[PDB]
Amino acid sequence: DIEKYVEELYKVVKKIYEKTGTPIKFWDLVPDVEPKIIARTFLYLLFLENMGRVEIIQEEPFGEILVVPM
Amino acid sequence: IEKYVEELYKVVKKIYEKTGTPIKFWDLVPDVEPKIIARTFLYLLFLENMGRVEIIQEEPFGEILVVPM
Amino acid sequence: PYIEKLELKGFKSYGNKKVVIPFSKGFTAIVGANGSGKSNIGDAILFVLGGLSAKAMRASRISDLIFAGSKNEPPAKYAEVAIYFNNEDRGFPIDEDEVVIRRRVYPDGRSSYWLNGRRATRSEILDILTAAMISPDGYNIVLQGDITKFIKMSPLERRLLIDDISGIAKEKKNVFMRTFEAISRNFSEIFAKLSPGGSARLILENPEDPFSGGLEIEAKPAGKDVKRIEAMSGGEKALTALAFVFAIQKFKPAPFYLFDEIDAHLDDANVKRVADLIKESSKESQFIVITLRDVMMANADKIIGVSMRDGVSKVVSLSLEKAMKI
Amino acid sequence: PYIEKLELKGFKSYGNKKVVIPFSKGFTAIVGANGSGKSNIGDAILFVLGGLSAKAMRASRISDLIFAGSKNEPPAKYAEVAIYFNNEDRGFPIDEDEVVIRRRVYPDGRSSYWLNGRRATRSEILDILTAAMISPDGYNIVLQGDITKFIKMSPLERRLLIDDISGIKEKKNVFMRTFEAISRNFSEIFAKLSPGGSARLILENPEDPFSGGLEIEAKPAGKDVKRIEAMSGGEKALTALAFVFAIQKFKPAPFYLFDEIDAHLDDANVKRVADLIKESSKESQFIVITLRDVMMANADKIIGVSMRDGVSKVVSLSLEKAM
Repeated sequence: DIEKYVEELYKVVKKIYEKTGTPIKFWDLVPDVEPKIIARTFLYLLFLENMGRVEIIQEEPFGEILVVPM
Repeated sequence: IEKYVEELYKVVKKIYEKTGTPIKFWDLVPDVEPKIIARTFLYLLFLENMGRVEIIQEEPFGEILVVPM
Repeated sequence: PYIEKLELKGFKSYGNKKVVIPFSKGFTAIVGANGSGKSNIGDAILFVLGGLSAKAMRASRISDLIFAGSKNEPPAKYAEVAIYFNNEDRGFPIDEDEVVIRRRVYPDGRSSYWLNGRRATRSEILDILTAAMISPDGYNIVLQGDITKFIKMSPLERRLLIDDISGIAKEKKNVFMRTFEAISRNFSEIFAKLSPGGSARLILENPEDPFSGGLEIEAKPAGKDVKRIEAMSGGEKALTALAFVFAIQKFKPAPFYLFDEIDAHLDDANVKRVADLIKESSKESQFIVITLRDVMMANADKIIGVSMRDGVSKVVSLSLEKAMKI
Repeated sequence: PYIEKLELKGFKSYGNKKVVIPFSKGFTAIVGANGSGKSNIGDAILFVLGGLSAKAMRASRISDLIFAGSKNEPPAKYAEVAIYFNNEDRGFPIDEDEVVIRRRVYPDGRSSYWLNGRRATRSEILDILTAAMISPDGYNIVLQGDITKFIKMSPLERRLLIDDISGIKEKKNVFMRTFEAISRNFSEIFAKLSPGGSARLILENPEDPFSGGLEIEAKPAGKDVKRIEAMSGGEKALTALAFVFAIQKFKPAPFYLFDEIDAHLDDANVKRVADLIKESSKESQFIVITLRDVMMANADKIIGVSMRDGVSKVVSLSLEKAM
């Protein structure tokens, strides 16, 4: 379900951060390169931010998107 | 996301191109999971609406059969 | 009691040949493409229970509910709907396991009712229904667009709803408060579950003399700061209305709930949360839910597939329960 | 003209820090969870373009639009929205490649406006807007519930809408001219939105148009008519959308704002509607708030809305540059 895809994506963010100690690039978070997949990943991150699970960082409009787990 | 509906009509016009008889719903749902068995069902309903197929069921909750057109 | 099945003949978009629609004792999702006739199934239920408003069923006159013909069919001579209730729990003051109610409307606008085969008056039908906690005007029936009613309605109309759930209505104040406090807790509990991080509650305008005042809703989606339910967005309003409905059913489960796309404005996460709330509740009440959302139908015990074939609605019943065993 | 961006400060749920919301020249989908602040972006646009009805912007009174503070932020001192219009097509009677309108309201309800830096009056802003043919509340703005309106709308109200779009002896000829066009657009667009079906616009008094209303005759999936009042939510939505698009195909408005107009559409219809929005994106700008995967996956750019302790924020993504 959707309740799962979000929890998995969160674990993926946590795991990477637990090793790099630096904000994750949105790109390295999107599996396949297709509008449908990109947007779904984007959407889930938005959901995780609402949940106070992650923090999304962007310096300028349409600029690079970075993610940091809470 | 209407390709999934079109590819479903394919396997229906194929299992019928041979068998020449009404396709059992069971033989159309890939993974034995609630979410998938429900989508397969929805897509067939969509097909019937378009005029692609025709769903057959003799009694409530009975056996479902699909005949293309 | 619960609905075992519906039988439609010459009713709206369902043509002339009798159509049988089976329902799970629990959670049933009614799905299909737009314009298939899913909503009309809700109208059929409203119709058999004595609904008088043609407008509510999307018709100019009650007579317009009669199938008017299609590509391959002539107009019906009348519309008839039969509803079969399982009465094993004796919710109906009739010593039978099956209670059948049937209504038929003619072109002249007259209706004939039948109670287990014996002709009955609409009044006789309404009374028998009242006895079983069922009504065409019940809060348990939520047609498309009604969702917000449990928001836009007046605090007085709201309290009146609770008056109904409490009892015949002194010593009454005691019964009311008892009912009010439980539902209020259910409301807060459920709203929190639906809107994680938030809270909400029911408030009487006059605690000492409840009956001289109304019943208000105080929501805090954010959790700390209050928010007028009218400042909310579509999804928030839907969640608030739904939490209220479920708050009542958790206290006094109604025989069945009819929802028509109450998930139109909910996001996927909330559709899931509401679907879970429905599954858990369908253990004490029957739930018939029309939906266009995949997450919602996927959580159903049984599914009613509605499709249109030549301008005539058709149905296919699938039981995920007895389908997995294959 | 077309909206390049919006900047919010102390406006509703967006807190104090300036929030920059950019828009695609074409199709932008505004997404995010329930209660995130998505619809508030639509209210922001109603606000800058002169909106006067508190209720229309989901507020008890105008001052209610001022962010009231949160866990980490204090009550804003005022609510402000600035909208940036690309004016390369010179739609505005201003010889500048960028027109900027800004409105601010204080706790006492007093609003102040500015046009390209110089302060203007509300009337002046409306005149400049009508001049660019931008309606703050025209048929081009479809908020939640506006579809149940294009449906409940009386035949006279509906024809009056066309009178307006036509531009007011020989006036009948002008009206008929634009009506014949929009009517044709409606039939073509509806057929596409409802395969196997058709629909058309009909004048009650075709010989003397202004004496009657403008009705809709729909044959959804078949050749059998059906009062629009008798359709279900889904078909009503499509029908309203076909009408809206039939108008835009004839006279493209600078921009269209849609707030969950797909709430009652099945997935195949979300797809058809989405494709119609893209194709229309070539002549007008489309800002669409949606909760549907299908609608979102089809947009050029996406504006993601999320909260943070009662405070909204956005993140902009370009599906093109994401490839």
